[PDB]
Amino acid sequence: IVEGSDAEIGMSPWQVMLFRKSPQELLCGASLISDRWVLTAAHCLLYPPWDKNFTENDLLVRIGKHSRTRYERNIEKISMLEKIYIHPRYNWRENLDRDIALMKLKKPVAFSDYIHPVCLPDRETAASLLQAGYKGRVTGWGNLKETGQPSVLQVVNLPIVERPVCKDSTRIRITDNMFCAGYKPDEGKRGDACEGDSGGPFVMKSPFNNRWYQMGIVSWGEGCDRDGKYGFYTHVFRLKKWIQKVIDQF
Amino acid sequence: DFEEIPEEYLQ
Amino acid sequence: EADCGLRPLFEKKSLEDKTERELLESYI
Ligand SMILES: *[PH](O)(Oc1ccccc1)[C@@H](NC(=O)[C@@H]1CCCN1C(=O)[C@@H](CC1CCCCC1)NS(=O)(=O)Cc1ccccc1)c1ccc(C(=N)N)cc1
Ligand SMILES: *[C@@H]1O[C@H](CO)[C@@H](O)[C@H](O)[C@H]1NC(C)=O
Ligand code: NA
Ligand code: NA
Repeated sequence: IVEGSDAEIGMSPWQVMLFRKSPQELLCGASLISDRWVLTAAHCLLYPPWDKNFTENDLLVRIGKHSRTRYERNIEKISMLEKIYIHPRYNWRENLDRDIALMKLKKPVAFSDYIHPVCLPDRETAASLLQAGYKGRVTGWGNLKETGQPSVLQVVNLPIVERPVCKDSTRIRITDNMFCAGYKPDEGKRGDACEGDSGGPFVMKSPFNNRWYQMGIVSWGEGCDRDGKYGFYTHVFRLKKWIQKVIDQF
Repeated sequence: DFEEIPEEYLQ
Repeated sequence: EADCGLRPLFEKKSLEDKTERELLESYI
């Protein structure tokens, strides 16, 4: 996260770290949506242009963390993966369309003060909140700038951007399964996700029921926190029928 | 860079 | 989950975090 701040303890208890077993390294963020299911970006697991194709046994998820590098004894919980599900129409060839994946844990994780699932949006909450100018929150342990790495989980609040401005900021073909967020050059304030934040959550706190909803997944961006560029996020509600189909079937 | 995690998780 | 999105250390004890008000103020 660029130009963010240290998270408070328990501020993002759905935050998940995707962790490579060997070598031991941060791969991506992710989020907890139930005691057995973790949501992330498909390109965190599958991206042939970079020879990336992780299997279940390659990975762990670490839940309840605050410190990036410490083993947080008695606080974090480490879970093995039972199965990875990637969206069948994830477009890694062109523009990361439908950049979404689910991971089923081998065993349910115990909830605690530090471990708790986020909600997924309904149609009405999505329609109400996914509006230009409305702010969401992005969290992660990724790099602090484009060109270093944080001691603890970082957090930044960022406004959703009008779709024409998102499109006009890039040569990539944008789809309805994406939205973009960030400040404009003329708005003064700054902030963005960066390398290592992919797969983590863009959340909003509903003013109707005071619950946190995951509206986006950190997906892609051109550099980090560049003037006139924006971060792009997987549109969770638009892909929710696939999410539910996977959970209902497996 | 990262602190070693308990061996039980790497089996 | 019935309790999704309600954080044990914040919503569940009616404590606010230091910047959630910035989000609320943007929901105009
Ligand atoms: P995310 O953190 O994933 C990641 C990357 C490297 C190590 C660990 C995790 C990262 N996402 C990406 O890098 C995606 C994955 C394919 C390439 N990519 C890009 O963001 C890329 C643009 C895409 C657009 C669609 C077609 C394929 C290219 N741009 S980049 O390479 O400049 C991103 C980047 C990588 C490394 C260092 C800096 C930037 C990611 C997500 C979001 C942001 C952001 N909001 N600025 C940045 C990086
Ligand atoms: C990814 O790996 C799996 C198993 O390792 C394989 O079945 C699949 O064909 C691979 N896909 C790509 C695009 O390499
Ligand atoms: Na364009
Ligand atoms: Na920018």
